[PDB]
Amino acid sequence: GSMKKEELIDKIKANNRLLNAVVQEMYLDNSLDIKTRDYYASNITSVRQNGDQIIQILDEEGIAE
Repeated sequence: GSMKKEELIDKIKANNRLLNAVVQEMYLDNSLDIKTRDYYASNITSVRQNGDQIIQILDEEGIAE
């Protein structure tokens, strides 16, 4: 079971904020610019890199769609 190019960014999208510890109140700002909350999401980066890292991994290797 491999994730599709559409599910690749979707999985990490929800897997990123999966932390919800420090920027759990900012990242949850669905009515805010992804970049806006992304900035404050620098402290919890420890959890962001986890997914953000795959974003490129699947981009370089390619996704099955």
